[PDB]
Amino acid sequence: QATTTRLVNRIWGEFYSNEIKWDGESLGKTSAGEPLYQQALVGGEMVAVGGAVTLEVDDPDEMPAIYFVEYMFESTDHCKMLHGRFLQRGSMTVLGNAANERELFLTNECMTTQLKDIKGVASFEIRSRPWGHQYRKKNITADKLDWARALERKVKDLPTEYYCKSLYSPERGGFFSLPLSDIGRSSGFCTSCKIREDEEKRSTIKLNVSKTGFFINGIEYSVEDFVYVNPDSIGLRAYVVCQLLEIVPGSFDVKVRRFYRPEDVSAEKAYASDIQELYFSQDTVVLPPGALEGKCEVRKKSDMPLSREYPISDHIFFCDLFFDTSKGSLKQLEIRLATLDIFAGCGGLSHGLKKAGVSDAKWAIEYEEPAGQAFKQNHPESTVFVDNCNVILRAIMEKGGDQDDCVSTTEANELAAKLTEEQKSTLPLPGQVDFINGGPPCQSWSKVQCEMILAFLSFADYFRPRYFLLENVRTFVSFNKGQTFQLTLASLLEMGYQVRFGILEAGAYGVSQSRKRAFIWAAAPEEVLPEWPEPMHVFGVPKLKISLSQGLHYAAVRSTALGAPFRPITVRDTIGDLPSVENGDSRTNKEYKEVAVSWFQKEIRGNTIALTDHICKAHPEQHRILTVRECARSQGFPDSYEFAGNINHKHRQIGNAVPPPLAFALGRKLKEALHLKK
Ligand SMILES: Nc1ncnc2c1ncn2[C@@H]1O[C@H](CSCC[C@H](N)C(=O)O)[C@@H](O)[C@H]1O
Ligand SMILES: [Zn+2]
Repeated sequence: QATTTRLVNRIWGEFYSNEIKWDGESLGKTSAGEPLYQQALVGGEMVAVGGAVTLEVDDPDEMPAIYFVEYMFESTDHCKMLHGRFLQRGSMTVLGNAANERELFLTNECMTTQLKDIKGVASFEIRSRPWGHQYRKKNITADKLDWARALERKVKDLPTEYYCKSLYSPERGGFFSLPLSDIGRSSGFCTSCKIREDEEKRSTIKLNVSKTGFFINGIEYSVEDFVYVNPDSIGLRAYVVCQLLEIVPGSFDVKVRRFYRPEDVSAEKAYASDIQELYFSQDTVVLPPGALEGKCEVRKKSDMPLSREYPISDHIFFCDLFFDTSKGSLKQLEIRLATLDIFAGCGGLSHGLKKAGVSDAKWAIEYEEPAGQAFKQNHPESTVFVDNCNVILRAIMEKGGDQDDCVSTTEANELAAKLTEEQKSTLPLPGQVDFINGGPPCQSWSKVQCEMILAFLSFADYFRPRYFLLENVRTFVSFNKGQTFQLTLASLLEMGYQVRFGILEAGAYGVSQSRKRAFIWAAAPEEVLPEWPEPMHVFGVPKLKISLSQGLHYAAVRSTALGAPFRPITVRDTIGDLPSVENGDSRTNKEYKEVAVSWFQKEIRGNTIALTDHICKAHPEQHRILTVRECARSQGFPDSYEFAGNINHKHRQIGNAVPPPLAFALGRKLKEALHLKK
C-alpha cells in the first residue's frame, strides 16, 4: 500500500527475503632520514601505495583483516616496515547483517608492521560517483553491472573484490566523506597518527612556569577570568560561577572569588528575576585545577548584543550590585533553502526552522484537514497538499515521466488521476528542492511493505536534496530489534549520503516537559554535516546512549544532570500567569488579566494582547484538567500561534509536535554548518 521507488523496494525485499624485493628507486627520506619507497614485490604479488594488504592474526576461523597502506620505508636495521590503516568490514559496524558484503569502511587507527608477515594483496578501489539527481538513473545501471560481474566471480570461486565509500567514526557515530586531499600522500606523515598523538598530548595538566595562566582540557585558563565549578566539588543546581583570583603552589591550586545566583537566596526571588542575574561575593576558596568546567563572561549593564533570543546560546552573565551572606539579604553595590515538510502536522518544526533563518516551507503534505488548516493559518505562503503521500508521489512520478520507476497500487493511480490542472501544475520538480524534513509515523515482508515508512526514503531518493532531516521517538533505534534503523542507514548510505544519528532531550533547551527525540542527519558528500546543539539547562536525565555494534556505545550530547550554565524551568514559570477558568470552558477569544512577571512568561507573551484557545475539557489547585493554551505554553509554542479544528484535533496536534526551541537550535546549527562552507 506504499508507493516506493525501485531501489528502496529492491533493498528491503532483498533483506527480508530470508622472496621480497623493491621496485624502482627511492623517492625521498622521512624525518629521521629513512628512505621511503613506493612499490614492492612479494610472492608474485605487487604492493603499492593505495592498495590493500592482508595480515595474519589469531582466530583462524575469522578471515584476515584488510589494511590500506599509507607509506613504506627502509630502516638502518635494513628491514622493511609498512604502515596501514584498518579497513573495517561492514558486518562488524552498526549496520550489522544488513550491511553490504563487499563494503569496507576507513578507520582512524593505523599500525606499522614487518612486510614479511603479510598474507597477500587484495583488490581495492574507491568510488566517487558525481552527485545530482540527473545522474541518478545512470547510477543504477552501473549498479546493475556491479550485480553481474561479482555474481560471476561467485560462480567461478574467484577471490572477492571490495570497495570503500565513506569513513566510519564510531566515536562520533557517523559516516563521513573520505579525506581524499589528505590521504594517499606517501610521505611518512599519517594524519590519523598525528591526530592520535595530539589527542594523547592533551587531557594532561600543563604546569606553566609563568604565574599568569595554564592549560586544561585543551583550553587556556588565564588570571582574572570567570570559570565554572561543579557544586559537588565545592564543600540539582547550576554551575557555580567563580572568578580566578590567583594560583598558589598537579602542582598548583587555584584560589577564586564567588558569585551567588538568585535561586540560592529563595525560590520566589528567582521566580521574578532574569536568567543571567548574579550577586557579587567576597568569599574566596581554594580548589584543585581539575574542578573547572568552562569559561564564563560577566559584563556590565551598559553594552549588550540586544539579541534576546530563545533559547539562549551564548555564555554571558551580568552583575551590578553587591551581596552579603551574613546579613541574609542583598543590597546595592542568501542561505535560505527551499524545503518540503512531509508529514507537516501543526507546523511547529517548520516554524522553528523558518525562525532559525535556514528554511521556508514552500510545500507540505498532510493527511487530516484540521492540521492542514492550522498549517495554512500559521504559514500562509506554504502550499499545503491535504492528501495521502502515495498518491502525491505517484502524481509527481507521472509528471516527471517515470511511471515505470515506482511500485504503486491501482488505488494510488486512480486517486492521482482525479487531481485537477492547478494541483498538478503547482507540484514541485526535481532540482528545485534543497532540503527535505519530516518524521514518518511508526507502528512476512508483505505485511511490512505497507508501513508508512519507506515513503520518506523514496521521496529522498527521487528528489535527492542537499540536506535530509529525519526524526522519530526515542524507540526508533529499538523497533524490530533495531532492524529498521539499520535498513534506513543502509538505504541512505546506498544513495550516497553522509549520515549521522543522535538522541536529544527536549527538557534541556527551555521546555518544562521531558521529551526524547531521535534525529538522523544526512548530507551530500560535498557538504559539511551539522553538529549537535549543546544543552544549556539542567535536567534529571542520564546520558543518551545508542547501542552500537561490538559492545560499543555512542552519546550524542553531554549529560546535564551534573550541571549547566542556566537553571531549569518549572511549572510555575509556565502556567502561573494565565487567568483562571472554570471547568468545561468553551470561549476562544479573551483578554489578559495580569502582566508578565517571570522570565519565561515575559519571553513567550511577546506583544500580543488577545488570549486565544483557553479551552479545557469537562491542576494542583483547580479541580480541572490543563487547557490547550497551557499545553502549548508547556511545549514552547508562542501565544501568537494559531490552531484549527475541534479541541481533540488541537490536543492531537500538540501531542505530536516538536518544541519550537529545539527546532530553532537545530536550525542554528545547520546555519553554522552552511556558513562553514568550503
Ligand atoms: N500518509 C500520510 N501523509 C501525510 N501525513 C500523514 C500521513 N499519515 C499520517 N500523517 C500525519 O503526520 C503526522 C505525524 S507527526 C508529524 C509532526 C510534524 N513532524 C511536526 O513537526 O509537527 C500527523 O499529523 C499524522 O496525522
Ligand atoms: Zn599513522
